[PDB]
Amino acid sequence: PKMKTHRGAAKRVKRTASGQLKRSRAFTSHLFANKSTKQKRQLRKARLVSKSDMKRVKQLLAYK
Amino acid sequence: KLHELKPAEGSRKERNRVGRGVATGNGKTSGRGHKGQKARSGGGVRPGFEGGQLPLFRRLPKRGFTNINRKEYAIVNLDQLNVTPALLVESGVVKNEKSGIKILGNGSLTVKAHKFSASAAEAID
Amino acid sequence: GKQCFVTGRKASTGNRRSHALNSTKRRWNANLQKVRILVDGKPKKVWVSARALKSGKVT
Amino acid sequence: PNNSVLFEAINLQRASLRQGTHAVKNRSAVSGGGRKPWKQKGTGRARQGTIRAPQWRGGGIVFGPTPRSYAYKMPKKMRRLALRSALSFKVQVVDAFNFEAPKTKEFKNVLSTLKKVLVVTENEDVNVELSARNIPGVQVTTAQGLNVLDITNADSLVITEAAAKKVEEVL
RNA sequence: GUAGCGGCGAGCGAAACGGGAAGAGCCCAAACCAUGGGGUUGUAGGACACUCUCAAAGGACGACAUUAGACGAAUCAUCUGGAAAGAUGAAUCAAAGAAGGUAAUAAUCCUGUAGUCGAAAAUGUUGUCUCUCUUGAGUGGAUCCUGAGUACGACGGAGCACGUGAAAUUCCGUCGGAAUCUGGGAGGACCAUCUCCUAAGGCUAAAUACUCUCUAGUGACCGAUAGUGAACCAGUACCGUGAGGGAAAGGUGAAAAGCACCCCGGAAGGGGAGUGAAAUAGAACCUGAAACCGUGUGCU
RNA sequence: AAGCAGUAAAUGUGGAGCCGUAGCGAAAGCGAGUCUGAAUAGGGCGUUUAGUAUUUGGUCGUAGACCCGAAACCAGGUGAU
RNA sequence: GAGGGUAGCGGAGAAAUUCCAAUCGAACCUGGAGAUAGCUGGUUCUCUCCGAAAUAGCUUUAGGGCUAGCCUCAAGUGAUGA
RNA sequence: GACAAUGGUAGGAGAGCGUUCUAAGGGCGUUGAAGCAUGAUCGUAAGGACAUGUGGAGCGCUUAGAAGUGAGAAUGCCGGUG
RNA sequence: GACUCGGUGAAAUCAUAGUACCUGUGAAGAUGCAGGUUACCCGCGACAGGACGGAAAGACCCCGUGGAGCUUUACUGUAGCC
RNA sequence: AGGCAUAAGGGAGCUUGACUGCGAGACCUACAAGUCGAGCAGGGUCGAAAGACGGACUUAGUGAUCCGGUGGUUCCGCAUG
Repeated sequence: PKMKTHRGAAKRVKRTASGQLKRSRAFTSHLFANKSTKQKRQLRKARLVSKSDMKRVKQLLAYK
Repeated sequence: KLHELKPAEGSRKERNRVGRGVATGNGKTSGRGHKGQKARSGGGVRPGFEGGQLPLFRRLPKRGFTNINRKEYAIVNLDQLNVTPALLVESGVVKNEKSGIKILGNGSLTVKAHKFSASAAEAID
Repeated sequence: GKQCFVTGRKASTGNRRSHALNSTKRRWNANLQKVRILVDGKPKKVWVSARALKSGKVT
Repeated sequence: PNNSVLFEAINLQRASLRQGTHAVKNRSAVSGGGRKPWKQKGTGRARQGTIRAPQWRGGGIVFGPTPRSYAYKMPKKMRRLALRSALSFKVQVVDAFNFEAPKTKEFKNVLSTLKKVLVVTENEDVNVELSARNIPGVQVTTAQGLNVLDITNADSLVITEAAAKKVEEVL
């Protein structure tokens, strides 16, 4: 039994050339009249999965 | 010599063996602490579960698609070159032509290839 | 039990689905009906499916 | 010699030379069971599930033997270096053998004029293996079949003029 | 563990190319001809025209192996012993120093092994010859055939890695319903163009899965609460109306040489006397632990 | 790696395949840079420049998975002495 | 009394959840099956060094879990600690 | 040498003892092995010897390897016995 | 029946027991700790205050994101019927 | 509640900065989130100008993902178009 990947996390995050992951940003699908132009534009970027989340989930993406 | 064998100093270790006495340190509970869902044979919650709080990788939006016709190449720099694609394979450079040998421009210095970086096509001439 | 004397029309078994997709086993009978035909040993009456008695068998 | 590699060569070979045909029966395999003996609640006896559980006698082995292999591998280069180190420590060579008929006394004389001997020949001479397989402490083989356990088990090497050259060609 | 499929959750999860084991392809229905013959396909084949010549199935025919076996090398002496195979000496065999047994621990004591030989007969297979079979092949083409209630569509399902989805490719039930070589199909909806194939009939060994079962063997597999439930007359005592469940039970000694005779006793059981190397090895028989039960006695 | 040879052995052979020396972007695609962007303007991620194979130990995952222990559920039979 | 019949998603009931082999709000036996148990119980040798927590947040959560706080081992920076 | 440290539960790290088997080497043994009984013995512990009885035929020791590798607790299972 | 005598002869229970009272203390109701007071060693018949006496892993209460049976205009389904 | 008579309170003219791409640095913080922000480029409004302006005196007036809809677009579109 090969360890299976988490096929729902491969659709979300990628791996960079340091061993760390490149997630997208939440709160960006609807209800946009309830956010500042700053808060809407600040969310358009992307960020890295924090060290705590590299704790919970690091073997769920071992091939990715 | 077969009756005096010696593995290299530092290679082997004897395994840890729990649940045998209380002078080893891992005897009574065997390294599991007291009662709980994780002190039970059958493991804890599945990894990434997080307890009921919606986990991370189900709380972030999906992203992108994947192209069927992705043409990834074999990257050669101009330091590898200090020239058919085959000779570049039969020297020990391109151990697999994924799509084709593309020549890049990192390093210093004729070439048959399938593409070229800008720096490469400049610094080859 | 019953099946088309001429063709091989059996009954199948599938799932009666739902709107919640709650499936339950059902069958799919063949449109079998009695009729007299000249099995050349003698005129008998047997089951035939309405499909198989569509222009190609004599009664 | 490279003892760090020669140890692993010896250990690898003695591991590979095991059957592993040893088994045992757990709860699923022991005969009978599938019946709770008493009711769990009103008896006064401890609560049990079957008579073929581990704490009983006659039923159930918790873990143990299973029919499983023991061999493993290691890179080609380390294999070759272990063989080179074994021969290197032997160094730390006769002409061709001439035996028309397999006659063990002739071979015993040949070994006395020159008792863990490893007599290494060319491709195969089927009158020297026969002349020599009965003497206790002598092992015969060929240049294509040089073990490391064979070599390191030996107190001496008797390689022909041809086998020396064939192994110098190989390694 | 990729592509994908997934209340896109839990999870499910291919395939082609590539490398290898093994490796053969064939007979029909139709046209046409006189139940039979002819014909079997895609750089189109057959008919028709010339020319040019598993695959059908019954039977005999010497070698190999399987089912009993034969041969099979080479050691004697002292010390202990109850008994030598041991320790101490001298010697031989080895295509044989695997293993077991023998009064102890055996290459040379036995049964064997290395190796060579062996089949009245029965059986399986490989071999030849017999035997049955047997017309091969190109070129042209007006025209005549190439699997129909089939392909396919709608509806409801199943299956494809694929949850009805934009679901291709396959099947099932129900209705409708095609063309015939510039014909039909596929290339993940669909159309065009290209490329590749020819459905709706049938048959095929090997490479592969497994173990009742026979023979030969190995084991850093168990050694009587283990290993099979069953080393023992075990699926048995026993339990149940029944389906069905299910145990405990091995060891004297090298050899029964298994205690003749005497005494107590109703016998059992003893005490002598003998066997024995040992009887506190006396069939409740190798050692014979602990709990437990006693008798005696030093200090209290 | 499978396979073939090999004593159920080493081991020989077997370069299909895998990891690595290049990253960035959803992608086309560029490439020591790249993406966002009108603009390296700024900023994110890169330019560390040694990895790789086998194995010892720790730990995790799929298998019952540290052992014992339910009330229950389903399928196939046996029961009206 | 004898011989028969009805069988468990069932059968019989002058009706009590009453009976169906000393067992019935759904028999018994074998299989799925080592069901599952966030629950109780148990978890076998010695020494040496270090040595907690009983808190925050979220939780179909409240005797469970996940990240952070507090412990340990390795490497490093390097005075940044008191 | 001098100084400093050495309570410890969950837990982290290190060093070890002992059992069965395997390879190699080297040994003991019917002039008595394993085992069992006793003992006033050596080691910091797990433990290791030695001597005498009993016993009757197999066992250590060094170095590695592999584990069905250590029991006082489970209203644990089987036997014996209070 | 019990009681004494001859015969036979269990059982639940059981950490080891050389098993006193009081006033305290204690996980807040002590044979076993403290401080005092009392008691020469062994039986036999009897009583029933304590041993939180014995059997029955509390039928009460609560908790399992545990079961089962029943109800209904709870949800989704279904045999059947039109 | 904290500030405000710099007015942050009142009145009048003019307009749309209730902008596009961003962002050194910092606070808060288990994570996801949340808050502030000089300065830079494109375009402007007010003002004679310096300048101010990326909503409201400050702090509530909000809801992950998945899925569906709509508007664009540079991307992909399973032999090719």
